[PDB]
Amino acid sequence: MKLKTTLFGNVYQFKDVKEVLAKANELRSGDVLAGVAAASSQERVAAKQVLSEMTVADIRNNPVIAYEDDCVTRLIQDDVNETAYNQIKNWSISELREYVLSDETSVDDIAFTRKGLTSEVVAAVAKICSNADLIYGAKKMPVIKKANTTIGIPGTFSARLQPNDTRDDVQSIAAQIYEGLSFGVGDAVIGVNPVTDDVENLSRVLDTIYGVIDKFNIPTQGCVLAHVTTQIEAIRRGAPGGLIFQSICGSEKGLKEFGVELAMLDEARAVGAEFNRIAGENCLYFETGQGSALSAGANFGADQVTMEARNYGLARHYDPFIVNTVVGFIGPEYLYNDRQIIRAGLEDHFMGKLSGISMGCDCCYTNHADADQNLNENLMILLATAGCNYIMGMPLGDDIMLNYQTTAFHDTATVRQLLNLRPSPEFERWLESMGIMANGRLTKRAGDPSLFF
Amino acid sequence: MKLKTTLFGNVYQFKDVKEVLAKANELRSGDVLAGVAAASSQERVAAKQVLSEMTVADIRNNPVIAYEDDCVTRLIQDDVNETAYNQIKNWSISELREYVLSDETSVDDIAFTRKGLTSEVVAAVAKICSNADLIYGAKKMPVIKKANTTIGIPGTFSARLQPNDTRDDVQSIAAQIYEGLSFGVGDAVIGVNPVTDDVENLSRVLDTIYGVIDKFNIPTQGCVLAHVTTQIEAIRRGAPGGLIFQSICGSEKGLKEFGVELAMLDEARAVGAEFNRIAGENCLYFETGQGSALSAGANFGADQVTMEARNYGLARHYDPFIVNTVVGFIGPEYLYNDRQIIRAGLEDHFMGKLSGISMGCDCCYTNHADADQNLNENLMILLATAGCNYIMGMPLGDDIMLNYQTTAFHDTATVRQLLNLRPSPEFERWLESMGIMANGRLTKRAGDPSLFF
Amino acid sequence: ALDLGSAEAKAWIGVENPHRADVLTELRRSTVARVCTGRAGPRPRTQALLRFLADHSRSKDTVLKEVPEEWVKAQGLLEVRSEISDKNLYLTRPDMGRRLCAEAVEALKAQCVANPDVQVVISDGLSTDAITVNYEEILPPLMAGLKQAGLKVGTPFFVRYGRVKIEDQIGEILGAKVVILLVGERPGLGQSESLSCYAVYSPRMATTVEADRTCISNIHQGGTPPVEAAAVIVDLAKRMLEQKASGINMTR
Amino acid sequence: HALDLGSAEAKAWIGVENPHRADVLTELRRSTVARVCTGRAGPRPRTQALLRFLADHSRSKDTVLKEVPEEWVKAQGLLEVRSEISDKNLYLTRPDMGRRLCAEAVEALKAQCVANPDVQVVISDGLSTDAITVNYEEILPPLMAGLKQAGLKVGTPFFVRYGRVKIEDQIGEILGAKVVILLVGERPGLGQSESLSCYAVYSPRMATTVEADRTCISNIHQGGTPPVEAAAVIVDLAKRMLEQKASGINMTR
Ligand code: B12
Ligand code: B12
Ligand SMILES: CC[C@H]1O[C@@H](n2cnc3c(N)ncnc32)[C@H](O)[C@@H]1O
Ligand SMILES: CC[C@H]1O[C@@H](n2cnc3c(N)ncnc32)[C@H](O)[C@@H]1O
Ligand SMILES: [N+]
Ligand SMILES: [N+]
Repeated sequence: MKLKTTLFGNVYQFKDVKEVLAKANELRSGDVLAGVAAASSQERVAAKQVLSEMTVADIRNNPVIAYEDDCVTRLIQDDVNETAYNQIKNWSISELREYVLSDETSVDDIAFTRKGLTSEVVAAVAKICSNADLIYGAKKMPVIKKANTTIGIPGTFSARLQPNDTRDDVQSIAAQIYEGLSFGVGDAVIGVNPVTDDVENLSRVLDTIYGVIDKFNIPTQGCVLAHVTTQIEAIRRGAPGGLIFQSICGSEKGLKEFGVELAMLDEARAVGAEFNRIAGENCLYFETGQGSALSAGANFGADQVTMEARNYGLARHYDPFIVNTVVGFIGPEYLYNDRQIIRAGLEDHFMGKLSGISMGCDCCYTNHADADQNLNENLMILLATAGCNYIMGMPLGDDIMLNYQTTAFHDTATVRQLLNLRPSPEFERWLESMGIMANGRLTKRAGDPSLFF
Repeated sequence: MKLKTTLFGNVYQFKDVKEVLAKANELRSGDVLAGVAAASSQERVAAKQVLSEMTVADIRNNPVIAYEDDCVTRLIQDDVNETAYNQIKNWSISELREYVLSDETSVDDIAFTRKGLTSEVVAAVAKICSNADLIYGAKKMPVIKKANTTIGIPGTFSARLQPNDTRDDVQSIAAQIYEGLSFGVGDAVIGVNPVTDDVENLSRVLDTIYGVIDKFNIPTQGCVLAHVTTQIEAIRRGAPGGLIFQSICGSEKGLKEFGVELAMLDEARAVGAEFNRIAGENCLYFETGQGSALSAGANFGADQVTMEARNYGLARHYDPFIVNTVVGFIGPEYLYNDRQIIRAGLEDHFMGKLSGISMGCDCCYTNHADADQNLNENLMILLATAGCNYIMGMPLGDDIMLNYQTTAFHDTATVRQLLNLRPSPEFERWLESMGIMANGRLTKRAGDPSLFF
Repeated sequence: ALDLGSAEAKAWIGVENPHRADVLTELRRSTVARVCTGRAGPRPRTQALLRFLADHSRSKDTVLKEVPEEWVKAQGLLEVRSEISDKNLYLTRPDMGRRLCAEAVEALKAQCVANPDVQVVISDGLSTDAITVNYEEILPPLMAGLKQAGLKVGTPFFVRYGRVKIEDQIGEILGAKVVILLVGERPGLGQSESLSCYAVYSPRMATTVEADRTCISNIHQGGTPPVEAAAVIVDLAKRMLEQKASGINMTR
Repeated sequence: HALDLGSAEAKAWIGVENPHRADVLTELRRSTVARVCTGRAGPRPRTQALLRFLADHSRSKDTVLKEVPEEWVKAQGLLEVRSEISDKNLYLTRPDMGRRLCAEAVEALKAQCVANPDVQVVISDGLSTDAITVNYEEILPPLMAGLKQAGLKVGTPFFVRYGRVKIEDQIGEILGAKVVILLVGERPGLGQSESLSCYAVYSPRMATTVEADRTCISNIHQGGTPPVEAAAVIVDLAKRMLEQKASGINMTR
C-alpha cells in the first residue's frame, strides 16, 4: 500500500494508516485537540486520495488498536464474515464508496457486504463521502428492529420521549410524558436519565413510566439510562424491564473508564430475554458520540470519527433495538460550530447504518458551543431524509438536568408531516385510537397533554 | 404601536419600524456592514418581540422607502387587495406567523390572505420564524406556474440547466446541455449567462439551445440571462423566445443601478405574448439575492432581508414562471459562512412562497467566502423538503465563467431519488421516452451525454 | 407588555382549546420543563419560541462570565489556576485544565496541610453562577461537618479554569485520602446555578479511571439544595474512608 | 496507478462506465473546461471527480488571500496606491471602503498623473492577484500602444491596491479623465483564478454614475478571451466611447 501521494507536484507523506484516517477527516475541533488533524486543506485532500486508493485489506489489517490488546478490536475482528471479506478484501476504499452509493446495489447486496467490513473500513468510507453522499448512502441502508414497536422501516420516523428531571420528581417526569405522547413522541423509547444511581430510585422511575404505559396500553418500552449494573439488579428485583441501556466507548480502556465490561452486556442480553416486557427480539439500547474516546484518553492517537465507528462494530455484536449518537452533547472542544456538528451527525448516522445497527441521532448542542436551536432543526431534517431511525424529544428541547438543548416534541411532528413519514406502525395505531393522529398528521386536539385526563 | 419592551429587567427601545425589522434578523455580515444589526443576542430577541407584537397595519403603513419616492413601493402598495388587508390589518405579526404555520390554514386560505400583505409584512413574518418554521411554512404554500413545463406541483422537483462558458462557445455550451439532460436537469429552463451582451451573440446561443430542443422534441424553454433590453431586441429580430430574464432589485434606485425601467418589464411581458414559444401563460424569469440593494447603495437604511422581500413583491406583479434567489453569489461581506447562507436561503424561499411567486433557489457559494460544497448539499436538501421549486445544475457545480460553485447535475437526481420527487410531468414523460428515467430514478444508461448521439 | 424573563412568562399556557385547562396548570407548575406551550400546526408558538431565544441569550453570557478576584478574597481562599490563561482557551483545551500550572504546585505544598483525610477543592469549571450563588450555603456546613466528629480536614483553595480530572493531581501533591471537588456544570438553557461534586478515594494520575469517582450533581435551588447537599457529601466522605473505595468500587 | 489530481491526465479523465459512444465522450471532454463526462456512482459524483473537486478548492481558497508583491508592481514601473482598505482581511468585509481612495491616495494622483487625459488606464488587484500578474505583460503593452498609435492624451497608469470597481468614478473626477479603463481581477473560480475583467465608463461622476453606465469585458485570460486579443477590443471600445460620448447601456448597437 502507498502512504504517499503527489498533489500539484507536492509529495505528501504519511506515517501509517492511523494518520491517514485522521487527516482525511473534514476539519473539526476535536482532531485539532487530538493533534491528528491535517496541517492544510491540501494535506487533507492528499490524505483522502491516499485513503481512497488503499484497499479493504489495508485497513482491516491495520486497526487503530491491536487485537491482543483490546477486546473491542477482538470483538470487531471475530465477527467478520471471512467469505464476505475475501470478496472485497482487494477493493479500494474508492470502489467501496461507489459500491455503496450505486443504485444497482440493493439492500440485500449490502446486507452481505457489510459483514466483511470492520469499523475502521466503515470510517474510511465516510471520510471520502460528501454530505449528500452520507445522506443518500445512509438512506439506501435501512436497518429495521423490533421491540414492542418496529423501528427503521423506510417511510417511518420514531422518537425517544426523554422526560428528565433535576430531582427525578415523578410528577415532573409524568408531566413530560403526557406532553410527549400528545405530539406522537415515544415510539422509540420513553427513557429517563436518572439523577441518583440506586436500585430504589430506578424502580420508582420505572413504575412511573410503566404506570402510564399500562393505563393507556401504549405499545412502547420504558428505560432508565443508569449504569447497566444497576439496571440489571433493579430488573432482577422486580422492576419492569423494557430497554436495557449502556453508554459505550470504542476501546477497552474507554469501556473501563465507563466501568463497563463486555460480560455486563452479555448479562444484560440474558436478563432482557428472561424478564423484559418486549414482544420483539431486540431490547438493548446504546448511546455514542465523537470525543468520548479522546475524553477518556483512550483513543490511542486515533481520530474521533474512527473511534466512533468502533462503537458501532461493538454495538453490532449485541444487536440492540436502537443506537443513537449524541452528536453535540459534550462541548466545542470536540465539535465547534454548526458546520462540524452537522457533518458529525451525517457521519455517525451513515457509519451506523453501514455497520448494520438501528442508528438514530440526538440532534443536540451545548450552550458553551457555537450553536443554537436553528442548528438542531437543520440537522434533524437532513438526518430525516437520510432515514434516521429516531431523534430525541423534550419540551422545546430544553433538558433541565443535562444542561443542553435537543430536539423538541414539535420537531418530530414537523418532520413527520413535512416528509410524509409515519410513526412506528404499532405506535401509530395507538395514536389513532387515542385521537392524537389521523393519516400521519396531528389532529386538532393533539399537542394537549390534558387529553389523557 | 409600541417600539420598546423589557427583557430581563432591561428596557430595549427602538427608533422606528425600520430599525425593528433590521435588529430582528439573525446575525449576518450584511446587516453589520449596513450598521443596522442588533448589538447582541438580547437586543435581537427584544427586536423580535417588538416586531411580533406589531400589527400588519403598523408595518404596511411604514415601508422602508416612501411611496412617493419609489416605484417599487408604489407597485407593492397598489397591488394590495384592500379587502384581504382589512381582514388582517389588526393581526399582530405573531398571529400571522401562527396563521401561516397552522395545519388548519389551507392553501386556499393563504391564497387570499397573502393578497393583503406587503413585502415588509412578508419579511416581518420570516424574521420571527425558526429554520424549521421557514421550511414547514413554505412547504404548505405551493406556487404552481406553467410554461412548456409545469413547475411547483407538490411531489415534483425541477432544475435549471446552466451551461455557461468563458467565451460563449457553442461547443462548450452544448456539451454541458447533453450532460445535464442525461441527469434529468432542464425542466425549469436551459439558461445561459452570456459573456458578451450583444444581439448577434444571443441569437447564436439561443439557436444552439433550441437546436437541441427541436432535435429531441424536448418540453422545456431556453433563455439567455443578458439584459432584458437586448433579449427583447434579439427576439423581435427573430431569435427563439422562451423565457425572458432580468435581474431585479427591491428599490427604484437599485433598478436604475441595473439600468432597468418598469416599462421594460411591461415590454418583456408584451414581447413574450407575441413572439415566445411558450404554451402556458408564464414566460418571465427573475433572479434575486440578499445584498444587491446594499451593494447599489439603495437599501436606504433597511436590512437585506426586508429589501429582498421587496424583490418578491415586485416580481409577483408580473406573474413570472420562475424566480430564484442566488443565495451566496456575491460574497462574504453580505453572507459570511455556512450558517448565514443556509438561513438566508430558507428565509428567501419562505418569503418568495408567501409572496405567491414560483420561488426557486440557486444554492451556491463563492471561493472568498467561508464555505464549501457540503454547504450546497445541506441547503439543497433542506430547501427541497421546503418544496423549493427548482435549483441550478452544472457539471459538478463548477461554473467555469461566473467563478462560483452551485449545485451539480448529480444533486437534482440525488434530491429526487432521496425524497421520491419527480420532474415536471411533461419533462418526466420526455426523459422516460429517452430511456433516461424510469419511476423517477435514473436508468443504468443515464448520466451519459453520449446517449444523445 | 410582557417580560420574557418574568415568572408570568414562565407560567404561560399556550394550549388553544384544552381538554382540561385545570390539568394544564397542574402540569406546568409540576415541572421546570417548558410544557403546555401549545402549538401552531406542528411548530412552537411565537411566545414560547421567544422565551426560548431570550433564555438562550442569557445562557450564552453565563458561559464567559468569570468569578471576580474580589469575591474569592472575601471567602479567604488561595488563588490558584491551572495551565489555562483565559476563558477562551479553557473552552478548547480540556487537557490543560486537568493539570496545574508551574506556580500552582509551589503554592499547594507550601500553604496547605500534608496528608489530609478529606480535601475540599473548589473550581468555577464551566459556570460561575453555580459557585457564587450556592457558595455560602454549602461550604460553611461542609467544613463544619467534616470537623464535627470528623477527622483531618485539608486546607480549602480555589482552582481557576479547572476540570474534574485535576483532583487526581491534587490528591497526590497533598496526598489526601479523599478529595472533594465542587465544580460548576455547563450552563443549562434556563439556569446556570447547577453545581456538582466529584469525589474519589486516593486518586492516582496513572490508574484512576473516571468510574472510580462518585458524582453528586444538580446541586442548586431547583435540584438538591446546598445545605442538604453538604450533609450528603459529608456522609459520602465517611463511607469512602471506611470501605477504602470510591465510585463503582463501593457497596450499598 | 499513481495520479496527481492537478495533472492534465486527471483533468481529461472520463468516468462514464459502459458508455453509448466513448469516442463522443472524448469529443465532448475536449470541447469544454466544465467537468463533464465524469460519470456517477448512483446519483452521486464518482470518487476521483470529487477528489479533484476538493483539490481545486484548496488551491482556489489560497488565491483569495494572496497579494501581488509590492516589488512586482515596482518592477512594472507603476505607481502603487491603495483605497481606504488596510489589509486583505478587511478588504473582503468592507466593500464600501474599497470604493473610495484614501487621503494619501487623492493627493498622489493629483501630483504624479497627467491632468485631464482622454483615456485613463487604472489597474487593481480586486479579488484575484493571479489575474493581474499572469495577464499584465500580455495585455497592457498592446493596450497602451493601440491607444497612442494613433491616439490621443493618455494618462499614466497606476496600480490601485484593495480596490473595487466603483473607485474608478473617483479617479475620473479627480484626474478629469474622459474615459477611465479599469482592469480588475474577478473573484476566483474553482478551476482557475486568472480571470481578468475590464470596466470602462465615460466621464464618471460619483454622485450620478449608476453601475449600468459601465461597459464590461469579462473572462480575459488564456482559458477565455486572449489578453492580446482583449487589448485590441478595449482600444476600439475606448474610441467609440469618446465618439459617442457615452458608456455602458448608453452606447449604440
Ligand atoms: C457531558 C457529560 C458526560 C460525558 C463526559 C465528557 C466530557 N464532559 O468531556 C460522557 C459522554 C463521558 C458522559 C458519560 C457518562 N455520564 Co455523564 N454527564 C455529562 C454532564 C452532562 C456534564 C458534566 C459537566 O458538565 N461537568 C463539569 C465539567 C467542568 O467537568 P469536566 O471535567 O469537563 O467533565 C468531566 C466529568 O463530567 C466526567 N463525567 C461525565 N459524566 C460522568 C458520570 C459519572 C458517574 C462520573 C463519575 C463522571 C462523569 O467526565 C468529564 C471528563 O473527566 C453531566 C450532567 C450534569 N448535570 O453535570 C452528566 C453526568 C455527570 N453523567 C452521568 C452519567 C449517568 C454518565 C455515565 C455513567 C453514563 C453511563 N451509564 O455509562 C457515563 C460515565 C462516564 C464516566 N465514568 O466518566 C450522570 C452521573 C450520575 C451519577 N449518579 O453519578 C450525570 C450527573 C448526568 C445524569 N445522567 O444524571 N457524561
Ligand atoms: C457578482 C456579479 C454581479 C453582482 C454584482 C454585486 C457585487 N459583485 O458586489 C450582481 C448580482 C449585482 C450582478 C448583476 C448583474 N450582472 Co453581474 N456579475 C457578477 C460577477 C460574477 C462578478 C464580477 C466581479 O467579480 N467583479 C470584480 C469585483 C472585485 O468588483 P466589485 O467592485 O466587487 O463588483 C462590481 C462589479 O462586479 C459590478 N458588476 C457586476 N455585474 C455586472 C454587470 C455589468 C454589465 C456591469 C457594468 C457591472 C457589473 O458590480 C459591482 C459594483 O456594484 C461577474 C462574472 C465575472 N466573470 O466577472 C458577472 C457579470 C460581470 N455580470 C454580468 C451581468 C449580465 C449582470 C447584469 C447586467 C444582469 C442583468 N441582466 O441585469 C447585472 C448588471 C449589474 C449592474 N448593476 O448593472 C455579466 C456582464 C456581461 C457584460 N459583458 O456586460 C457578467 C460578466 C457575468 C455574466 N456573463 O452574466 N452581477
Ligand atoms: C450523562 C451523559 C449521557 O449522554 C450520553 N452520551 C452523551 N455523549 C456521549 C458520547 N460521546 N458517548 C457515549 N455516550 C454519550 C451517555 O450515554 C449518558 O447517558
Ligand atoms: C451576473 C450575475 C447573475 O447572477 C444573478 N444574481 C446574483 N445575485 C443576485 C442578487 N443578489 N440579486 C439579483 N440577481 C442576482 C443576476 O441576475 C445575474 O444574472
Ligand atoms: N466515540
Ligand atoms: N435583494
